[PDB]
Amino acid sequence: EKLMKAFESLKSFQ
Amino acid sequence: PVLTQSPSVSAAPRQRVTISVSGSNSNIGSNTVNWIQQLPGRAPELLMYDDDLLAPGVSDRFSGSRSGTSASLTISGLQSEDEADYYAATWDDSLNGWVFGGGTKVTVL
Repeated sequence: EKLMKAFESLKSFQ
Repeated sequence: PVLTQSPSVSAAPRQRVTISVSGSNSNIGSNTVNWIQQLPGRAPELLMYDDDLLAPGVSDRFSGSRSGTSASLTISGLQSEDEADYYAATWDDSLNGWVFGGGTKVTVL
Protein backbone atom coordinates (compact mmCIF):
# COMPACT_ATOMS: atom_id res chain seq x y z
CA GLU A 1 0.00 0.00 0.00
CA LYS A 2 3.11 2.23 -0.17
CA LEU A 3 2.25 3.77 -3.55
CA MET A 4 -1.41 4.32 -2.62
CA LYS A 5 -0.47 5.99 0.69
CA ALA A 6 1.93 8.20 -1.29
CA PHE A 7 -0.90 9.28 -3.62
CA GLU A 8 -2.93 10.14 -0.50
CA SER A 9 -0.11 12.43 0.65
CA LEU A 10 -0.33 14.23 -2.71
CA LYS A 11 -4.11 14.54 -2.28
CA SER A 12 -3.48 16.08 1.14
CA PHE A 13 -0.71 18.29 -0.32
CA GLN A 14 -2.58 19.78 -3.29
CA PRO B 1 6.09 23.43 6.94
CA VAL B 2 7.33 20.91 9.53
CA LEU B 3 10.11 19.69 7.22
CA THR B 4 13.15 21.88 6.59
CA GLN B 5 14.25 22.39 2.98
CA SER B 6 16.57 24.88 1.28
CA PRO B 7 14.55 27.46 -0.73
CA SER B 8 16.37 27.13 -4.08
CA VAL B 9 19.21 25.41 -5.96
CA SER B 10 20.87 26.11 -9.34
CA ALA B 11 23.11 24.08 -11.66
CA ALA B 12 24.36 23.77 -15.24
CA PRO B 13 22.88 21.20 -17.69
CA ARG B 14 23.91 17.54 -17.16
CA GLN B 15 25.11 18.32 -13.62
CA ARG B 16 23.85 16.54 -10.50
CA VAL B 17 21.63 18.46 -8.07
CA THR B 18 20.90 17.13 -4.58
CA ILE B 19 17.83 18.43 -2.75
CA SER B 20 18.08 17.70 0.97
CA VAL B 21 15.41 17.67 3.67
CA SER B 22 15.70 17.24 7.45
CA GLY B 23 12.85 16.42 9.83
CA SER B 24 12.70 14.72 13.24
CA ASN B 25 12.15 11.31 14.91
CA SER B 26 8.35 11.39 14.68
CA ASN B 27 8.31 12.15 10.93
CA ILE B 28 11.34 11.34 8.68
CA GLY B 29 12.95 9.37 11.54
CA SER B 30 10.34 6.59 11.52
CA ASN B 31 8.31 7.09 8.33
CA THR B 32 9.25 6.86 4.64
CA VAL B 33 9.73 9.97 2.48
CA ASN B 34 7.88 10.99 -0.69
CA TRP B 35 8.92 13.55 -3.30
CA ILE B 36 6.48 15.82 -5.11
CA GLN B 37 7.29 17.68 -8.35
CA GLN B 38 5.36 20.76 -9.47
CA LEU B 39 6.28 22.19 -12.88
CA PRO B 40 5.68 25.89 -13.64
CA GLY B 41 1.95 26.33 -14.32
CA ARG B 42 1.19 22.64 -13.89
CA ALA B 43 -0.51 20.64 -11.12
CA PRO B 44 1.81 18.81 -8.71
CA GLU B 45 2.44 15.10 -9.30
CA LEU B 46 4.03 12.26 -7.36
CA LEU B 47 7.72 12.10 -8.25
CA MET B 48 9.18 9.60 -5.77
CA TYR B 49 7.75 7.39 -3.01
CA ASP B 50 9.02 5.06 -0.28
CA ASP B 51 12.33 7.00 -0.10
CA ASP B 52 13.83 5.62 -3.34
CA LEU B 53 11.08 4.29 -5.65
CA LEU B 54 9.93 6.13 -8.79
CA ALA B 55 6.26 6.94 -9.39
CA PRO B 56 4.69 5.32 -12.50
CA GLY B 57 5.88 7.28 -15.56
CA VAL B 58 8.68 9.25 -13.90
CA SER B 59 12.13 9.66 -15.48
CA ASP B 60 14.88 7.25 -14.38
CA ARG B 61 17.16 10.28 -13.85
CA PHE B 62 15.65 10.77 -10.39
CA SER B 63 17.00 8.83 -7.40
CA GLY B 64 16.22 9.04 -3.68
CA SER B 65 17.55 8.14 -0.22
CA ARG B 66 16.80 8.51 3.51
CA SER B 67 19.02 8.16 6.59
CA GLY B 68 18.27 9.11 10.20
CA THR B 69 16.07 12.20 10.32
CA SER B 70 17.20 13.30 6.86
CA ALA B 71 16.38 12.50 3.22
CA SER B 72 17.57 13.63 -0.22
CA LEU B 73 16.39 13.85 -3.82
CA THR B 74 18.95 13.45 -6.60
CA ILE B 75 18.42 14.50 -10.20
CA SER B 76 21.05 13.29 -12.65
CA GLY B 77 21.78 14.69 -16.12
CA LEU B 78 19.91 17.88 -15.19
CA GLN B 79 17.68 18.94 -18.09
CA SER B 80 15.66 22.10 -18.73
CA GLU B 81 12.41 20.19 -18.04
CA ASP B 82 13.45 19.51 -14.42
CA GLU B 83 13.17 23.24 -13.72
CA ALA B 84 10.50 23.01 -10.99
CA ASP B 85 9.72 23.10 -7.24
CA TYR B 86 10.33 19.91 -5.27
CA TYR B 87 8.56 19.00 -2.02
CA ALA B 88 9.45 16.43 0.62
CA ALA B 89 6.51 14.63 2.20
CA THR B 90 6.17 12.07 4.99
CA TRP B 91 3.83 10.98 7.80
CA ASP B 92 4.23 12.44 11.29
CA ASP B 93 3.46 10.14 14.24
CA SER B 94 3.24 13.04 16.71
CA LEU B 95 0.88 15.22 14.64
CA ASN B 96 -1.00 12.16 13.29
CA GLY B 97 -1.05 13.44 9.71
CA TRP B 98 0.97 14.42 6.66
CA VAL B 99 3.80 16.94 6.91
CA PHE B 100 5.55 18.75 4.06
CA GLY B 101 8.74 20.62 3.24
CA GLY B 102 8.71 24.29 2.23
CA GLY B 103 9.98 23.40 -1.24
CA THR B 104 13.20 23.63 -3.22
CA LYS B 105 13.17 25.42 -6.58
CA VAL B 106 15.47 24.09 -9.31
CA THR B 107 16.87 26.46 -11.94
CA VAL B 108 18.92 25.25 -14.92
CA LEU B 109 21.33 27.23 -17.14
